[PDB]
Amino acid sequence: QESISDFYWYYSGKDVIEEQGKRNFSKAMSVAKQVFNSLTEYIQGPCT
Amino acid sequence: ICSCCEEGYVTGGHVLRLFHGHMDECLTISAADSDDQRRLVYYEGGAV
Amino acid sequence: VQFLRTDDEVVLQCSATVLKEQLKLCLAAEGFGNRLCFLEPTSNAQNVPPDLAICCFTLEQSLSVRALQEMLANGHRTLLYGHAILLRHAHSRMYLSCLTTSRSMTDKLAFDVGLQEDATGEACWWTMHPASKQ
Amino acid sequence: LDFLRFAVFVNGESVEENANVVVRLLIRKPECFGPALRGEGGSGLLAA
Repeated sequence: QESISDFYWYYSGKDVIEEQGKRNFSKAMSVAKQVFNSLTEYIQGPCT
Repeated sequence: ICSCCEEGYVTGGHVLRLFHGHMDECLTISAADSDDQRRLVYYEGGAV
Repeated sequence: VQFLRTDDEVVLQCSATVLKEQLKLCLAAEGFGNRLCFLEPTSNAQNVPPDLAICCFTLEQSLSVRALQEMLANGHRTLLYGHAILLRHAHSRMYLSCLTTSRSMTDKLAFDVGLQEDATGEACWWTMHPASKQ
Repeated sequence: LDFLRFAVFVNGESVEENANVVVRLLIRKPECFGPALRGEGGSGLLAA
């Protein structure tokens, strides 16, 4: 999340995100999607 | 110095006037270039 | 266990420990007629009471390096390591900064620190880093 | 120092990233200057 926030701060000034930035964002967001799913499974079934 | 301060209460590091019980006078000092060199405390109030 | 947050007063205390006495001091700056800061002894309060009127700095905000650079090119937070803050003297209402003057002939590399009237520029911002390994 | 010069300067042009990293490391470790240009010694280069 901190890395994604830093990328957002970098690309916030520019009007249009370039292809390299789009690829990096896709990579980071896919990894974050995996992590969320993992945490979800850890608690999905009632696990106090 | 002050991480917490309840509103309406007196806390340290605050400049304040000590009005006497008559509500028209306060705990003050000599006026200006006095004979006591501003070293005697009084309850003159009023203009001060 | 309280965490340093924004919009609060600070003393910026330090320990001198000269003559193995563990003296505690803080930065003091009047701001009118003199912008330079100096160390005042907060210890030995029983003999003489030190003045804390000019030793209070309200912290404006804590911001990340990238966002700081962005706004330099162009509410309440919790401080954390690797971030820059702005300090504003309570009395003079001006921001603490790093002056380009050098009053210390001993060290050429040492500039000066004082209060500046406005927060323009990055000389007023100061970044924190963790002193301890923990 | 020769190795650092080769790292920083290539084809007659200064590499900005490498130059910044090198200068930050050198100022971070002030013992790389010896007697002259020293934080503690403060010896003038001409005198040295």
